[PDB]
Amino acid sequence: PTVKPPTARKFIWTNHKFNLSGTPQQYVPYSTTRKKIQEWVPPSTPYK
Amino acid sequence: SNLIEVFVDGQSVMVEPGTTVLQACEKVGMQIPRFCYHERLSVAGNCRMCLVEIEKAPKVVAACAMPVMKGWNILTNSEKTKKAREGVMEFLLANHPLDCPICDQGGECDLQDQSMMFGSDRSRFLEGKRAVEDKNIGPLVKTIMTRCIQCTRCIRFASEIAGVDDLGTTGRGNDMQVGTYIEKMFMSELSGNIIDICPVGALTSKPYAFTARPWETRKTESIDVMDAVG
Amino acid sequence: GVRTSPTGEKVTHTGQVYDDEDYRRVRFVGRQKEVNENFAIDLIAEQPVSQVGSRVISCDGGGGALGHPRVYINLDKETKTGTCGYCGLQFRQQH
Amino acid sequence: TSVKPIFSRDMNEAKRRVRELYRAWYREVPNTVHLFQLDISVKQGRDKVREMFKKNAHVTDPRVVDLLVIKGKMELEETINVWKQRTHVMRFFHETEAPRPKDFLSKFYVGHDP
Amino acid sequence: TQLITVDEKLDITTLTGVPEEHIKTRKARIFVPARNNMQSGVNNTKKWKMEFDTRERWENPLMGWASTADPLSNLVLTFSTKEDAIAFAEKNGWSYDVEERKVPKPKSKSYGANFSWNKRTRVSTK
Amino acid sequence: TRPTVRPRNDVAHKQLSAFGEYVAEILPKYVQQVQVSCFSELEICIHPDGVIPVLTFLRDHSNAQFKSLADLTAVDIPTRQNRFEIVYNLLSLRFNSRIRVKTYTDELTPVESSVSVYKAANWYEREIWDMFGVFFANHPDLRRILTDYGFEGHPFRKDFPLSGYVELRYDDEVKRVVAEPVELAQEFRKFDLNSPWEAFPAYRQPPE
Amino acid sequence: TYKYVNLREPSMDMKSVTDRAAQTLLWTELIRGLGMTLSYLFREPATINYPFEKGPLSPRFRGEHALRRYPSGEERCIACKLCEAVCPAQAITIEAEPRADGSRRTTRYDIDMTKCIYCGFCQEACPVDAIVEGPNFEFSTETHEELLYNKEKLLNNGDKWEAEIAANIQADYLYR
Amino acid sequence: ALFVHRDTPKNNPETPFDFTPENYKRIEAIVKNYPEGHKAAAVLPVLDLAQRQNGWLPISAMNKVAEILQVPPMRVYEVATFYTMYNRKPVGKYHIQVCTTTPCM
Ligand code: SF4
Ligand code: SF4
Ligand code: SF4
Ligand code: SF4
Ligand code: FES
Ligand SMILES: [Zn+2]
Repeated sequence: PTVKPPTARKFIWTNHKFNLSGTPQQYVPYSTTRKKIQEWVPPSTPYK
Repeated sequence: SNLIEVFVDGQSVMVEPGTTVLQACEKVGMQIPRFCYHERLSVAGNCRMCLVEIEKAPKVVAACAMPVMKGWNILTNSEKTKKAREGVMEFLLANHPLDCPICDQGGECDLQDQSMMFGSDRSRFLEGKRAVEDKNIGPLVKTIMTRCIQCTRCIRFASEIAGVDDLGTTGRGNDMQVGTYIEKMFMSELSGNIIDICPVGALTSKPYAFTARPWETRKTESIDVMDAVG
Repeated sequence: GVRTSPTGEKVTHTGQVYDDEDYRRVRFVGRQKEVNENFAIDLIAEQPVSQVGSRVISCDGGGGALGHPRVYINLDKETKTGTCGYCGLQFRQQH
Repeated sequence: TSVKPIFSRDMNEAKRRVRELYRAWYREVPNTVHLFQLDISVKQGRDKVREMFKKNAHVTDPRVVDLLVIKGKMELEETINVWKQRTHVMRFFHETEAPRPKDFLSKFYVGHDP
Repeated sequence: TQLITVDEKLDITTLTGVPEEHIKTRKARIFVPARNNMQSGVNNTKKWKMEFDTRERWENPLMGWASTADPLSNLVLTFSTKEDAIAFAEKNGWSYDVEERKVPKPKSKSYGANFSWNKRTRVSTK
Repeated sequence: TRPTVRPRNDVAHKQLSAFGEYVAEILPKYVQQVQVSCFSELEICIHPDGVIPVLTFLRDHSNAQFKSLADLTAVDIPTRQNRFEIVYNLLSLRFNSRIRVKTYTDELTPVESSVSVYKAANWYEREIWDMFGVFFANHPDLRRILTDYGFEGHPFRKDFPLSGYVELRYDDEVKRVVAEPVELAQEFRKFDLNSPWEAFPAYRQPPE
Repeated sequence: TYKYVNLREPSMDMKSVTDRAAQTLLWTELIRGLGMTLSYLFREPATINYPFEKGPLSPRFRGEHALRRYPSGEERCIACKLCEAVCPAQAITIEAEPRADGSRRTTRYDIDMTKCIYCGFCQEACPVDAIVEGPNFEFSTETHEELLYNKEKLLNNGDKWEAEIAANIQADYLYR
Repeated sequence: ALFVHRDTPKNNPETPFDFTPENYKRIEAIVKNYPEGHKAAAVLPVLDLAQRQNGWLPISAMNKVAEILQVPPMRVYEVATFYTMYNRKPVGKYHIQVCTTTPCM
């Protein structure tokens, strides 16, 4: 692999981080989605 | 008296005078593949996929609007019927760009279904494929006029039932743009009905545009609200 | 171009960042919220705009049967640039 | 209308079969409740067996009644065997509530459950 | 050979193993499905589809899915006539709501009256 | 029409057609339909009373042996007053052909326990009993194969949904694995694919 | 076309019958089996030094389920839902929205690594080859929840390498 | 080519446009040849008169024709784009047309 080690792109980790699982620092998932239906805001000024 | 006999593939059936071949075929069940006919719109023989062979006729009749004379016999599955359908499907698929993923009528196209069930599979005319830039129709419709197959369904419906009288054909040949020439903001009543009557993905919904796809969603009963017509 | 939420953790390019009351904040206690450091919004802002003097021009994305297929875009408008739905990189004209 | 039945000529043979089967279920309780090493009293299980028999009381056609006799016969076969373990015998019992009664109001709080 | 038979309804509903909660709670709906009006295909007709009523599908709090407690929300049954639907629903017991089949209307169209002389039908552009 | 199209022959077609007509002639008592497939596998649609006479006739009779018993399942079809279909497949040992006996039945009225003529019928029979619910006349053993012992409902039916009504999990409270009602995390998105436009017009049933 | 065996007689001559008697009573061919086992004992075995050597594979091996992106470009996917349309466990879940820039996007791209039967159908169905069957097979996750990849998870997965993936594609774009 | 209007004043009404009352009498002869019921059939001769009065037609010429002939304006746009006489774009006073296709080339 000394013939073509890199590629000429700007996105690549220079680190080559190892198998990051089994650590205190690893992946946990979550739903990547915004607010569903924008629950209703009560009125600001108090009445009576 | 009031009954005209046609032989769809030999089978006799009674047809009222003044009606098309297509209503007879739907009476016996045959869906003739069609693009520019609509069962609630005025008829104009444009799409040419409605061809069928009646025997002892060298030409091929456009059965979208062919009236029914006395005592017919119709070959729905003749060889030149299949040849004509493969040919018209071969003509339509050149100047329609490779947009079926990014289109919004993936499960709800018409070229795709009739090209499967009627057309060829190995294309020709290896280069070409004109590109026509759209207009700014309005906030309600997202508009890509490049996929417009110029089927002239929006224009007929617009000018007759909508009566807005602004969808115009400009030019000739490959250069025939559909729409208002001077980029008027198309704002009128019933202007949202057009996004589904357009049979290809030339027109689509502006909020729905890149959200989902009809094979995921399930279909459910409801009745119209806010209007007492229902 | 990652930002910082008022809670403290990093935002995402999809606008799903947390409130002051979400408990997925408290399930992210102790471990990394693995966010991306590559935002494709500003990489298109890094991309120059080509100037091709022809009328109807092609796009492939660098490779025969590699990347996205042949899409032919139009340049007949004077001021509205030709944007590929697959590439997202615009074009100009030299007439 | 001519339909072949399973076994019987009226409901009398069906009642005969089902009460002989229930007698077999009643005599079949103590050996298996000592063998399976259970923790539920004999009265409770016997009342649940007779309550399960009384659950299907609204059936009058003798074909279906003989079919349920065949069902309970297969059940009593698999329980006179030691094939079934503690799991299915406790699965007849319903200890995993699910507490929702037929109140309208308890159905109002835990919504969408009419 | 022309044996015992008594004529009633059928009692498969105690045999099918579904509890009485989902017997009396959920209700079936029997109809001919809609023509997908963007396309023009009446091939999706001629099929009396039996469906149920949908119920709650809450969000999966970790993944964002349609977390539903509904085993019977994903069934559809294809029938030939309405009589088969009625016999099937009364066979397996739970309640049914049958809608009426609404066919299209054979409507008269003619190119000459489209392009006539003194009528108001004039497309003025084609 | 010549290249890359699956070759068929008229020879096996005419042989099986004449043989099926011959069988229908020599047994006029239970034959209803003798359909010859275009790919030359015979199907014979049959009334459910002389099933054991049919099987004793088809094990033997020296013009076609058919000593091989095979697939049988009463394939779940709704909409019919006679729902289930008992299809006994028979394969010869001397003549190399495949015939299917599709006799019809409904749910409650029993078929007549084909184990008396074929030794390999028993586990197939017990399978169909536990899975569909097809009862038998003078049958040795009806037990449950391929299912749980506490499970019920004949789950292959169109009555039965994708999921069950049971869900096993262990608890330490009552110290066992109990069955609870279903708690699905995923929708099972049923992707509807029934597209229009009638790809096979030759198989169209005549409408009203 | 049949070639059946064991139909040959033992010879009733004294020669072969006492040779079989010598085989029976004298333990000859069992010692010949011992000699066969010793002949394979004096080999050198076909093992591997596992943390140091990694065995042979294919350029078409289907592992990581990683993403790609364009040369100095945007995210490669379209949200055209073909992979979700063909995934045999419905392990794909794509909730999609467009951003305001016009280029069509997503919200949430979801692969159940629990539910993946590792076909290659989502590779062969993607028109731009956004989701790529990966080259390496090292997941070995301690927890259950971490087997549920998200979009930015797969983007950071693709940010560690592409040159391996591009080499496999460059060797494998011509056979398919 | 270039069938977007791309307004760019010298267009974008109001652009001042007019005829002659003598030309109005010409237009009365024009809709005097055609029978009643089809007053819109004179779109082609009236827009021919518009090209005779102005060497290239602007948008306000079409707007004035849409005022006069009780027509929807889009049909006027269609006929203006459709045929070959009506150079909607400015040309010289004289215009040079070199006819050459099959015998001529
Ligand atoms: S309308 Fe055009 S781009 Fe859209 S699905 Fe049909 S053929 Fe494909
Ligand atoms: S915009 Fe649509 S409906 Fe109108 S002509 Fe084009 S393809 Fe037909
Ligand atoms: S097939 Fe490819 S482009 Fe389409 S949704 Fe899946 S990953 Fe995206
Ligand atoms: S390889 Fe995995 S993610 Fe891809 S289609 Fe198959 S099961 Fe689905
Ligand atoms: S329907 Fe399109 S031409 Fe007859
Ligand atoms: Zn591109």
